[PDB]
Amino acid sequence: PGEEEDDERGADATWDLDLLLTNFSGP
Amino acid sequence: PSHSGAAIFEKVSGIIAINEDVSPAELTWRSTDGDKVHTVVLSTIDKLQATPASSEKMMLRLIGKVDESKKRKDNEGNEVVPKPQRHMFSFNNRTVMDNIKMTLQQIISRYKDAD
Repeated sequence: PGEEEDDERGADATWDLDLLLTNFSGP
Repeated sequence: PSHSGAAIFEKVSGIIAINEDVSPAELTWRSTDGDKVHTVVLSTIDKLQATPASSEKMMLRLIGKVDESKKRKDNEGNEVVPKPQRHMFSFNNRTVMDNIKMTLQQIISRYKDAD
């Protein structure tokens, strides 16, 4: 790997925008 | 102008469509040249994340469910929920993704609030 994508630049920024609704219980 | 959109998986492109006609509002993916179709039931999906502003990589990620109740200990007296099956969808459309994620995402928080 080296000159690829979708797993280094085009696939590593969605791990910081969601994860905050009503999952994993809570209220 | 919603639900239906384009997405790619395992280097295989296809069209991604959400179905809010059945009980578990689910969505299925169908390739154009890959001759394949992946039906992802939003029901079985508990997580949903799209790539906005900070992430201009235009991609939607949806994870199944998690049941630690069936976990398993270890020699270190430690345990954890069985590694589920996550799915990272990625397309070359930032406009589309944000359009389908907004409709498919809400359903999660909406469903989780009852399911």
